[PDB]
Amino acid sequence: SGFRKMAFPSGKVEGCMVQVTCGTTTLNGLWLDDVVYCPRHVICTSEDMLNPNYEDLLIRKSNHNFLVQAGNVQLRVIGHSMQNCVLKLKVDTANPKTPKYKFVRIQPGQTFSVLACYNGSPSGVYQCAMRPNFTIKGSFLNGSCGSVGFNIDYDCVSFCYMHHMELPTGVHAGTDLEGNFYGPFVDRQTAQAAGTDTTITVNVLAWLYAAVINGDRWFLNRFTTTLNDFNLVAMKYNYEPLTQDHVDILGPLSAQTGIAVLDMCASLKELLQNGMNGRTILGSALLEDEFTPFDVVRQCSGVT
Amino acid sequence: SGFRKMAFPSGKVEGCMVQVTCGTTTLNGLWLDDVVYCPRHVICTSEDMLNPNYEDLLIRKSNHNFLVQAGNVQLRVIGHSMQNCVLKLKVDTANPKTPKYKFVRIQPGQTFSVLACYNGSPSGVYQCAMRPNFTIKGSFLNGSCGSVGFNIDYDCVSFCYMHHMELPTGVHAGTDLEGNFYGPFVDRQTAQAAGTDTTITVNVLAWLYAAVINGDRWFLNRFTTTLNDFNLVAMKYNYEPLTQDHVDILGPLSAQTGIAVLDMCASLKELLQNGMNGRTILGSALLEDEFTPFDVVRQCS
Ligand SMILES: [Mg+2]
Ligand SMILES: [Mg+2]
Repeated sequence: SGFRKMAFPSGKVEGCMVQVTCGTTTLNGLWLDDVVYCPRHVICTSEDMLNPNYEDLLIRKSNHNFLVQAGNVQLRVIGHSMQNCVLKLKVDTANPKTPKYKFVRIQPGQTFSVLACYNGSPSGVYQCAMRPNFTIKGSFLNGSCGSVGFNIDYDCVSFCYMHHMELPTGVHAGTDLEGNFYGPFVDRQTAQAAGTDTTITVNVLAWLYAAVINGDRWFLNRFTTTLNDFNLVAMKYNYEPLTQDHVDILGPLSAQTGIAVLDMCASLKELLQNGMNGRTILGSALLEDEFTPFDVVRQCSGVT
Repeated sequence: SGFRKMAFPSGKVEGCMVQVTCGTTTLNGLWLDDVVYCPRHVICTSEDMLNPNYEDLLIRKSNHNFLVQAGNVQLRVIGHSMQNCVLKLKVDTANPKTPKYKFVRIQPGQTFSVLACYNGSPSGVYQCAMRPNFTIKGSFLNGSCGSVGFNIDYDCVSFCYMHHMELPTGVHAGTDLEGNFYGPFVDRQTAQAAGTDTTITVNVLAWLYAAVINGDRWFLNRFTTTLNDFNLVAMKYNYEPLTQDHVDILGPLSAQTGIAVLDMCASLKELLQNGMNGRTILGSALLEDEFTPFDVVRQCS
């Protein structure tokens, strides 16, 4: 028993981290096969950051302007190109530690592990949820840019995120591995803010199931509700609307505990109106929304 | 910006995880050089759990009774000895992925990462602290015995914990890598109870210093306290007493923020008295005790 915010083992990703230098700017890169991926803002200076022309800045830059460091070994850049907001550096040698991988674009509410790096060296790992406003509440200091987010399916690593910048409120913004931003952000040094965040409702429900599986059952009641009744209450408290897709996804948890999703929604509806009244759930005084139903099943219902 | 509970990258440890089998029991082992370390209870059957005579069980075993598997490769056991509650299986092939390592015995309040494994295969990594009652609030299912706890300092992996059992209250007990248990626990199925868990005070103080560094000042007050008066109040809230050692340890954070340890102690005293009042500190509605003074400096500098 027990329940923790668990990250995927990072070993397959650690062997892909490199340091990328251009001028007085050092950030992290992802070395897969003979290509190194990093944020395109590495070619920028303090001047060409307020209004940068990346198209103009890349044509004047040459291969020798990129210092790629894989641990102690130096990698010779034999080409470069841009794909949206990511820079692709073609290198002379293929990464022997390249795992089985794929580039995936995740949806808000989904979770992933982040390997936080500084100068190409992995220093920490933590579990994340993509917020409904398209930001991530991570922990990043300067030099973390180009740190990646991933999920492990079986032997296949799926890269879903690359860090680009921090927003003034402390939240973080980035792209998928094809350079497409998550959210209405630009990779320019300008005033930009995230939209209003909302609670990922289906994730809170999965967590209430994990609590029931671990012996915390005080919030259960005899009552049931409907999707229409629940959503009207949820929208008032800044919660994501619950769809029938969300209900079907909670199925294996509903079957294993003996508490139907609509039965559990009445407990959640009761917690939103009345509060937690001095009590905790899984050692938390706030409703947790950074565990998906799959995370709960993988951690509890199954060994892996 | 941002404050997250972070674990160490588990890569160096993943390459050391193996699967050990004795009879019908399968658990995890730690493969370093030509030795596989694992919980000694792997040699027990159903009727051996209440009162096992390990010396008796081990003498009846030969090397070919232990099946060691590193992925798809079978490892040949050429020797076996017991050291406290850990079994040491000498194998013929040394681990090429052996990192630079040390075995360290930690004290309550110290944090470490746990690589949870099943059938010699890594499943997940998480960060936790050694509770003052010598248990860990981990996340383990059946078959996770042999999963290890570690810290990484530069290129060096410090192995500090090996998982042996879950206590009836849901908490976890284990040994250091020399087989000595943390706490008054034994590897027997008899009724064992962990002492009362208390809050790690020095860790909550370090976390209040991190909140001040990240801008949060709402909980500060114009009061200062004596160490004796603080401990008299804290004991009533199930908080560990603070010692002069804890005060010296907090020195760098005190000098960095300009807030004396006993002045931050008086703010903690008021938080215990009033509650959060709806407010949060570093995104939390409870006082956090699983970040050490060393972890706060490492993440906020
Ligand atoms: Mg109900
Ligand atoms: Mg004060």
